[PDB]
Formats: sequence, structure tokens, C-alpha cells
Amino acid sequence: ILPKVLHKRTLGLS
Amino acid sequence: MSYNYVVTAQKPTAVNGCVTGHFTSAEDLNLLIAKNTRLEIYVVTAEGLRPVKEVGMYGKIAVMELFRPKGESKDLLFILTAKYNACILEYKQSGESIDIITRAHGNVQDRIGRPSETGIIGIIDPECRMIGLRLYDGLFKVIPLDRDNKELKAFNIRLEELHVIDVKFLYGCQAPTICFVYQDPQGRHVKTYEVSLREKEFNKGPWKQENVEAEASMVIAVPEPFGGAIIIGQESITYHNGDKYLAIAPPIIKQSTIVCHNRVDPNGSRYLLGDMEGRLFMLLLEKEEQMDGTVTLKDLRVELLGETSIAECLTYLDNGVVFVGSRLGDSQLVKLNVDSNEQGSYVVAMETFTNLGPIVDMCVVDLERQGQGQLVTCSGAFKEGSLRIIRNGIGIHEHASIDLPGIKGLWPLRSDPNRETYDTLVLSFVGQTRVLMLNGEEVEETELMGFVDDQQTFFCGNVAHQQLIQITSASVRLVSQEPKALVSEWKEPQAKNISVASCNSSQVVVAVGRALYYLQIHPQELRQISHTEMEHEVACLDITPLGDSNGLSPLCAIGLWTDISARILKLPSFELLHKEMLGGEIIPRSILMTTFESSHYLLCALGDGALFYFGLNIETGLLSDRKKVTLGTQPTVLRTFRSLSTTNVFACSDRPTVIYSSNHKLVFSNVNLKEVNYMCPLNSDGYPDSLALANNSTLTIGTIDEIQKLHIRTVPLYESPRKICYQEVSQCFGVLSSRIEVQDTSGGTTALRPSASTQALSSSVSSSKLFSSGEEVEVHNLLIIDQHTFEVLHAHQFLQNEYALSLVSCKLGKDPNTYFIVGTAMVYPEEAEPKQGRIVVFQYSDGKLQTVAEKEVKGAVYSMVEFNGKLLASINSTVRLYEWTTEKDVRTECNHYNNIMALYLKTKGDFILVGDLMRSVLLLAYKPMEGNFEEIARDFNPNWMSAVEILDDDNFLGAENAFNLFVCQKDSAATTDEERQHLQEVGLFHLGEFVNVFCHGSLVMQPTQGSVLFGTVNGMIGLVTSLSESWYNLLLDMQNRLNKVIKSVGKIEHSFWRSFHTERKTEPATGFIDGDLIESFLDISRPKMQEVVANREATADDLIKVVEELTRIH
Repeated sequence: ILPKVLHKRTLGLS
Repeated sequence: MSYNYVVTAQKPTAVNGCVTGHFTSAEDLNLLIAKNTRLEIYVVTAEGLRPVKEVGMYGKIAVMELFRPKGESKDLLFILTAKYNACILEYKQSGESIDIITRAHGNVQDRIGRPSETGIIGIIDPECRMIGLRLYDGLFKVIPLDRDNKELKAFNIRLEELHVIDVKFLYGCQAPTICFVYQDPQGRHVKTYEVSLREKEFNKGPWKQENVEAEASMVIAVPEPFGGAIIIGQESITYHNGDKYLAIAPPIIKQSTIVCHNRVDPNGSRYLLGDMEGRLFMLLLEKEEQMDGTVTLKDLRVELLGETSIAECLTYLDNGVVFVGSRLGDSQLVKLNVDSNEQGSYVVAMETFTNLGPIVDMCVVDLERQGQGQLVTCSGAFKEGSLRIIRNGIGIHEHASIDLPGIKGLWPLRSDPNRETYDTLVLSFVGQTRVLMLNGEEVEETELMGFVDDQQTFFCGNVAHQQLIQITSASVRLVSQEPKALVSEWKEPQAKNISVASCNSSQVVVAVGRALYYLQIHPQELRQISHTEMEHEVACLDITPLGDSNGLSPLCAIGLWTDISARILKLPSFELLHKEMLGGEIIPRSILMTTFESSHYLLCALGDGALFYFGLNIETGLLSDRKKVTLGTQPTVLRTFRSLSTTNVFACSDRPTVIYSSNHKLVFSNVNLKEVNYMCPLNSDGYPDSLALANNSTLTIGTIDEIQKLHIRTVPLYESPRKICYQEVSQCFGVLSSRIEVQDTSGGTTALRPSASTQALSSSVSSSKLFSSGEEVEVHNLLIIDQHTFEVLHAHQFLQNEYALSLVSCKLGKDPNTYFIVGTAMVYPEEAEPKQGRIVVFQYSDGKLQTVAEKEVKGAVYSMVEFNGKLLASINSTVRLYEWTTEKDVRTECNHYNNIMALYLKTKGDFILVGDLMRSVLLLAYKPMEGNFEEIARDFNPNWMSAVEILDDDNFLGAENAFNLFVCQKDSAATTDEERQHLQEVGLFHLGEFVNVFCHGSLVMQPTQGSVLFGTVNGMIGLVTSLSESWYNLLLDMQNRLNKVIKSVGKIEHSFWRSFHTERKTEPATGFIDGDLIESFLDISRPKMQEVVANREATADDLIKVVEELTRIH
């Protein structure tokens, strides 16, 4: 789901 | 028409890799740390790690491995850059100066093949026969190692296995043998292949295929005593070798994924294991000596040692000291102990290293109400999250302030032959000298017996035999304390007044023009030891025991007048030794010799504001490093003080500077003060370990701050911060964070550890009834944090499954209050697009957090921004304006919406908007006719954006998934209805970082135009300015000249490196400049410096100045 994916990207694509 | 400039403001502090070994010399143990583009080189020692060399690369380091090929002194280094630049390097310390020579190099790109998921992997066979790369799906590239191939010609071998998870070479093989875990339909399997570099096939492998766990992901190759492979997964670890299968499944590992590993014992009987949670484990392999039959594995065992900081990187150093390389948190040195101390931890932290972690979001604030810039960041993830406050310069906090204009010198003064709590201070004025006293916090002002008070003093120190020196211009005098008497008085044989002083504790060296007299304070009187006359008038002098004595100064330093020169002399004789002329004809103001560690230094300030520096031998004298490093425009006056361990040089001028010690170099920081001219150290009974300082007309006394050129506060949150807004009128911050909770007996969520949101001074929960719509949960909260203490004043917890996504601090409509508004989203079990969220309006009024308003909303609130009185909010593909009523209601007209999903959003103090929807940057302006937003302009061309900014009304900066930057501009041409609708990419640049946030601010202020700061995933802070025609051109020039000169580690073209690079193109850099590269002009041997700058004027000393004006830009 877009949010978690986003928050991931922000931390280092993790 | 675009000219941009980018300087690093803070280098990347996250660590991407670290490797141990013997690369400096075989007789040494190194730790090598990988940054992004930086390689850090350490020697492991007794007191810890001693840094030897820090080198830059024109590439992101993606593979870093040491190896010794047969018949090779020490370890050689292998580095593969992310843009596919390979190279082998050697450390050569030949000169007392250091070198990273490129033994080999060449670019291993392939026109074919997609970038494999799990990324570039680089591996090397134990026989150093070859390098195996896995750059792309289906393709395994081989480089043979033999003494030639200095370009690294490689070949590929087709790899039938489509989807490779991890690879190593196996030990104890009679041919290179690869060992990998691949994925296909039926799960994941481990397989072997021999590498026949002779005929370039894969042949068969030493042992057949076996299935592994669905989440197998790390392959370890264990060395010769055992030889085989270990495969770490979730809930399972397994050993594989020939037909030998060993398997454990300790539940202790079933939670967090295992993420990294290192081997402790060369035998390979113990490995360290790193969790995503910071848990550290020991993996033990137990050996079996078989009555004459080598050793075998009987079993494996795991044991929880404790917790680190989420680690990219784990290096067993020696003697139970591990280096924990971290990326989401601070890195650290850690000692593994045999006995589990308190808490039942075998891990004890020795040392911690500041990482700005991922800088997730940030804002600039003039925090301590000074017209400066300070930066506060959301940094880290998880039980590693924090805020970081970043301030520019060294500061000092003030105790007393007394006014007394036109002072011209000061020296400290203890009033007893015993206790170093000095209780007196004496000021020299024009032609006077008034004396003081200290009852603690007080300053009364009468003199002592035998102190001239109608003579300007050039010294007010301490000597020998309960005695107080005063070298006034009238006459070098002596006054004892207990005997309280004039025990001596020297004067000049001709009644000529004295000029320059020089006085340690037990020695004196005056001057009366070109003349020099050396006197002595042996038992209770004066003693004319010497007299020489100099070629020219004496500007300045200096004498201090530089080691092998404790008062008797062996040598001296001297500033002259006509030949503008500095010199060294032997003091019992004054016999001219070595002397150095400097350029020009402005006078030396000060000269100074200081004892640091392992380079005895001496420097010279002139009077225009310039400074030159030279190390030397206290024993003899060798002309050292020469780089004219300007400071203020006022004549700098040097000085020595006391601080922490090492004590330093303090530059006095209009630009108060402090010179520290870098690598073993010297630090340059601003001191955040108006202007100092004279400054003396302290330790009193009213102001212990401190400093004294006089400006225009004020005297001051305080304590020096840290050390660095940037100063960094940390605020542990023990959870994840996501967003941050400053609220001036509340003098506080608002911060969205989240924490992970987990199932309990009740099924309900518990908590792994206490964090900001659980330990807050006050709290509150969401009681909205707006909805009637073993496992891990997120709980999102909004924190209120005090701008001064940084205590977590209050913490609101949102609803079950509410993820907050946006935050703003603003006023609305006509209501005078400032609120914190928060955009959320309701995140259910498995519903991809979420169809619900809220916009919550909060009030932090006198004391507590108040829930003012609510408005339900049908989707995720990805971004929001106060427009021109209303709240502009992007809700899940739709863009709506909201009204703040007078009844304090938020309302919209559902017919005035938008077909935009603004992941990222900014606004111009006009009616404009930069958005991003379907991988594209967008321009939109408010048309009140339609109550709408109108699409004025777009940037076609894909762009997976990560951040976005307005530079001015027609220019738009953007950052993207591929580490490139770019500027968009609108067309100034006809067809205003087509050519107008396409804004265009006027500038490109490969940054090498992943940008999370831009914001308009500076950390400089008490040449260029504008300033936007940005924060990286690697914790790098940067800055972008606009330039003119002449500069962008001058500088663009400078750059091209600069590449020609400047050495470049793995032989890589800055031009390749900086060129914008995606999957759909590779164009060269446009409209950009890296001050990083410009700034290294000052880091040059003048010889090379006269090569560059072979022609506006045309001078090195015209240019060396240009660059400095930019260094001041941050």
C-alpha cells in the first residue's frame, strides 16, 4: 500500500 | 538561462559498508569504512582506532573488498562503483605523505541486462584467481586476476538461474566454485558451479542442488578447516557441504530478519549476526577432532549477546571490540564481554558515532533568537530515531559583561604562589593600566604596590619566587607578592622606550626597534644575558617552552618590518638561523609557536587579515606546509588557551576563528561572536575553566563549545520521526512519529520499549467516533516538543490504524490562532488504496493540546499546504481547498476538486503550485472564476520524484529516484497554448544522494543569490544557490581546467560521474556546478595551481580569493 511503501523509500528503500 | 551551484554542507554520515584487514602494511590491522563516495581508513590500536587517510571518489562505493594476490606485500583493495566503474587500489606511504595508487581500473557496464534485484554483488575466490560480479539478471561477469589485465577486460557467462538472491565462492575447492541461492517458482534452492576461466563455461558444481527455506537470503562461505556454506533464513540456519546437511531453527531468531554478519575467528567457528532490531548474535560451530581424521562440524549454536544500533555493518576488530557500522542510527564501537553484565547483556558500548541517519524531514529555525540559521532534523528509524539540531560555528555562553572601551591588551592573574584560581585581571589602555580584583562574581578596581598605572603594559603574567612580572613600555619591572615590593627594575641604556615583548614564565625577550635584549628572572632580580640588532624593525616575537624544558625557551619566532619576513633564532645567542620572506609588504601582526601532538607548529598573522602556516622542529627547523588561508580583514592576533585534552590556537580579529586539529591537521571554525581583538584563558574562583575576551568596548568571560565546524545536538526519540513543523508563537515543535507495537495475550498491542510517545510529560488519545468501517502494528502520534528544553511536552495518539502522513503549522481564514493541522489515513488489513482518513485541527494553547476540529475525508491525506487563507490538501488523487469558518469548521465545495495525486507539494506567495502526480512535475495556478486550480504547465518525461522546490516564479528544482537533480523552467515563447504547456529541463546533475527534503534557509548569516538546503538518506546536508552568467561560466571553465590537474582515485572522470543518469538516458550535466569540486582549488600545490588559471584578469591570487567568498556560503 502506497503509504508504507513511501515511508520505506524515505528510509532507504527498505 | 539557468546557472546553479551545489556545495556539500555536511558530508554523508551514514555507513554503507566496512571491511577489516591488512592494507596499510602487513604489520597492521585496518578498518575500512565506506560512505557513499568516501572511503575512510583506520588503524586498529590499543586506545582504539587511529585514522590515517580519508579519500574521495567520483562514484558511489557498492563493492569494497581487500585481497592478497600471490607474491604481494600487503592487502590490495577492490572497489566497484554504482555506475559500474571498477578498480584495484594500493596504499603507498612512500613519502611522509600518503597515496592511493590505482593498480588497475576500467568500466564494467553492460549495454545488455537488467539490474538484478538485491543489487550489485562483488566476490573474490579464496585463491585470488578471480573476481565474480553479479551486476544483472542472467549474467555472471568474470575478471581474471593474473598480474596484467590493468584495464580489467572481463567476460560474461550466461547464468540459467534468472533470479539470484546471494552468492559466494567456496573455500577448499580444486577450482573456483560458486555457491548461490536462487529463486524460481517452487521456492529457493542452493546450487554450485565451477568457473572454467579457460573456456568460459560454468561446468558442473562440486555438489548437487538442495532446497532451502522460502526466505533464505544470506550465504556464508566457511574457511578450510570446515569448508562449506551456511545459509541464514528466517526461523532457520543451515550448514551445507557435499552431502552434509546441518540445520537449526532457534526461535530466538524467528522475529527480526538477520541482515549482516562477520567472522570472528579465522577458523570460522564464530560469526557475529545482525538483526533489523539491533539484536546481536554469536553463531558457534562446534568442532570434532577425529582420532586422526581432520576436523568436522558436529553442530551449530546461536546466542543472543545483546543489542547494537541497526547495523549495515559489523566488524570484529580485536580483543572483543566490534565496530558496528550503522545507517539508520549512530555507528559505534562495542566491547563483547565473556560475562553478561547487568541487564544480562554481553554487549557494552564503548563509543558512539554521530549519523544524521536518514534525514527524513527538516526545518530551519533561528532558535536562540540570533539572526543565524540552525537546522533541526527528523533522523533515524525505529528504536534509532531522533531529532538532530545543527548549528554553524563554535559558540560561547556569557557569564559577566563589563563595559570599558578602547582596551588594547589583557593578561590573567592569580594572587598567590599556589592556587590556580586566578583572582585578578589587568587591562592595558592607550597609555594607562588600571587593575582589578575578583571576589567571585565581582570586579572591584584598585591597583597593587609597584604597578605603573600611567604606563601602557605589554605584559601582565607570572614569574618565579612569589613574583608578578610587568613589562610596561616604560621599563620591564618586578613586583613580588608576599614581599609586595619592586624587587628589580630594568631600563634601556639610552632611555629609549621598549617595543615588542615576549615572556613565558621564567624567561624574557624584549625589543627596542631592530634591537633585542634578553634578561633573566633568576633569584629575585634582572640579568642582561644578550643583545643583537636586527636587519629591520621588529614587528612581533614569541617564546614558550616547547617540550624538553619547563620555562627555558630553546628557540624563538620573529616578525620583521621591511622584508616582511618570519624567522627562527637560538635565544641564548640570538644567532640568525632560518628565515622566510613572505610576499607583499603589509606587516606581520603576530607570530606563534605551539605544542600540539606530532607536528610542532608555528604561524604568522599579517595585518590585512591574511595568515600563513608552517610546522617545524623545536629541535631544528624545516619549512613546512604553505597555503595562505585568509580570515578577517583586521590584523589577527594569535593566542594559547586551555580546554579539554588537546589545547589550541585562537585567532583574534573581525572574523574570530579557532584552529583545532583534524586528521592530525588543523580545524577551521568560526567563533560565533561579533569581533574579538584580545583573548586570554582562565580558571578562576568566580569563573573556573573559561576564557576572557574584549571587543570594541566590552569585556566577556565564558566557556568554549564543542570543536567541529558544525555543532550537533542529539535528541533520542527511541521511535520513528516522520514530519516536523516549527510553531513560533508557541515556541515549540510538532512532530509526527510512529512506533511498532505487537500482539499480546489480549491480542491487543503492547510495546517493545519506552519511547517519546510513551514517556511524554503529558499525553492524550483520539476519541473520534467518526468511524464504523504474532502480528505487528504501527501507532502514530503527534508530539509537542519544547524549542528550548526539547522535552516531549505532550503526545496525542491517533486512532487505531490511523497513519498520519502530513503536518502543517498555520493560521486560517480570519481566526487569529495558529493550529497544527495533521493529514491522516485509515490503514486497514488488506485494502491497497485506502478510502478513508481525517484532517485534524489541533490547538496547543496555554499549556495543553486541544482538539479543535475534525472533518472526515475519503482517502489518504498525502500532503497539505496552507494556500492563501484556506487549507489546500491532496486526498488520494484529488485536490481540494478548505475553508475555516468562523464557527471553526473546515468545509469545501465538493464540486471544486482536482485530478491530481500530489505526493509532493509546494507554493509560491502568489497563486501557484508545484505538484507531482503520475511521475511528473506540475505547475498550477488558482483561477477564482472556476474556484479551481488551472494547469499552467507540465514537465513530460518520466521522473520518479522524491522531493520538489520552487526557486523563483519560473524555476523549479526537483530530485528523483536515480540520485539526479534537475531544474525545470517555463518557456518564454509564442504558441502560448502548446509550447507554453511544456516546462523544460534547463539543468541536470547526478547528485549521488537521495533527497528527502528541500527548504529555504541558510546557516551562515550574522556574491550569489538565493539558498535552498537539502537532506539526504545518507544524512548529508547540501546547499543550492543561483549564480550569474559570468560565474557559471568562469566556474564551468574552472571545472574543466580543474579535472585536467586534479588526481582522481580509481581513474574516474568527474564528467562521467556528475552526468545525469537514469535508465531511459545519460545526458551530461547542465546548469549546475559542484562547489565541492570548485572548493578543492584551495587544496592544491601552487605549482598545479598556476597551471589552472593560465588566464577578466588572470591570477591565482585573484582566484584563491574568489573561492573563499563561496566557502563563506555555508
